[PDB]
Amino acid sequence: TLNGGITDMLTELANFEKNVSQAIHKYNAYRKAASVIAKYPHKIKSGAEAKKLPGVGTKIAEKIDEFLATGKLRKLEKIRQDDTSSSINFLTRVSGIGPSAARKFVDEGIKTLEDLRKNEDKLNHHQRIGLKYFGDFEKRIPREEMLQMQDIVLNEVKKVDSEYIATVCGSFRRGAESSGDMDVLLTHPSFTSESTKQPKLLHQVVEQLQKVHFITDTLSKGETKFMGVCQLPSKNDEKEYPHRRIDIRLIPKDQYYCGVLYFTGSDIFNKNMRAHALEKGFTINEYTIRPLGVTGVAGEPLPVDSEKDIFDYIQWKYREPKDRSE
DNA sequence: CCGACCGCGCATCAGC
DNA sequence: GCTGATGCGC
DNA sequence: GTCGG
Ligand SMILES: Nc1nc2c(ncn2[C@H]2C[C@H](O)[C@@H](COP(=O)(O)OP(=O)(O)O)O2)c(=O)[nH]1
Ligand SMILES: [Ca+2]
Ligand SMILES: [Ca+2]
Ligand SMILES: [Ca+2]
Ligand SMILES: [Cl-]
Ligand SMILES: [Cl-]
Ligand SMILES: [Cl-]
Ligand SMILES: [Cl-]
Ligand SMILES: [Cl-]
Ligand SMILES: [Cl-]
Ligand SMILES: [Cl-]
Ligand SMILES: [Cl-]
Ligand SMILES: [Cl-]
Ligand code: NA
Ligand code: NA
Ligand code: NA
Ligand code: NA
Repeated sequence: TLNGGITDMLTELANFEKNVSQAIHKYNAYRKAASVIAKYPHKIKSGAEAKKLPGVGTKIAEKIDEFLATGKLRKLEKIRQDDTSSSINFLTRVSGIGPSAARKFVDEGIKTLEDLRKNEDKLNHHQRIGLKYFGDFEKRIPREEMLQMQDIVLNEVKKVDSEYIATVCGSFRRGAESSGDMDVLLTHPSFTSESTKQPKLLHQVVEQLQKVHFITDTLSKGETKFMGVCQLPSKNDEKEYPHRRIDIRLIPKDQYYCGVLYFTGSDIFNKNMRAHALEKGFTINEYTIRPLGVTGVAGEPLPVDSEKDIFDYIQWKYREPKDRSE
């Protein structure tokens, strides 16, 4: 909230380029500019001041000078008044509708939540589920509920096999008072990078959580990534709990630390961390960190014993999850 | 004054 | 079936 | 849109 006006302004322009113009690199440019302004420890006074930061160029500095002088931005006033632009934006908020499908619907005259429910035969399984819980998925999750959900997941995993290990990540791990959804990192001695000694390791766990009626729906599912829906049990004659998005990612036991770093985030922290890695000569994904060659290829993975080891390779002071909250 | 931009899981489509 | 691309998501 | 090749 230090420079809250500017970073809100740029986040709004970022969404317009992603969802309407389908310019993903203009989207990423606006998120970078808003995120560096957010870490800047002063109240900004001019476009020429902001231009000194990396990722603010001539055009964004001219927009900050308009906003500080007038309290508004004209380009965002036209965007906000364009019906077609604003319909396309709203549609992408449904799980499973992106910019491509949102523009095709709007070109076909489908432009409200009522229009969607009337045209359910134009939607795939994913989009239909995202429409079903649309209001529920717009809601935050209090840390007190995340606590109960974690107790249920850890207890049932232990009943399947006591050698599984499950860890709640995402914004919860970063200490947030509320989260957007629940993210679970899972490992088992039988799935390593070297060998898969047992079948259906992820399937076995989804199944047990379905049979005690914790998981309620599947958006997508493979051998390592599950994307779906879940719900806490309610008491007699109390309002049910909102349904919630859940993601479970099975990672090889020996690559747990790269995996838990990716899964803890945030998204723009990850993006900035991997960009810095590149200018230091490495590449980071959720499995490994590797160095790059003169060709550009990645070499063999480097040993890792902790989250801190990865910050060390790229020469970063360690950051506890609560300070990765960009 | 043009050409790249973090990295990948799952579902589906074109050309073969 | 496969590549390689599009689309949507973490 | 920005930065760097
Ligand atoms: N490299 C990279 N990592 C990402 C990206 N999006 C998400 N991740 C990671 C960081 C997130 O904390 C984690 C879970 O996704 P999320 O639930 O949308 O984020 P969150 O609100 O819990 O932080 O996935 C992404 O776009 N790029
Ligand atoms: Ca998530
Ligand atoms: Ca989350
Ligand atoms: Ca995100
Ligand atoms: Cl772009
Ligand atoms: Cl307005
Ligand atoms: Cl009608
Ligand atoms: Cl809320
Ligand atoms: Cl389902
Ligand atoms: Cl399900
Ligand atoms: Cl798979
Ligand atoms: Cl890898
Ligand atoms: Cl670049
Ligand atoms: Na700059
Ligand atoms: Na309008
Ligand atoms: Na969406
Ligand atoms: Na992709």
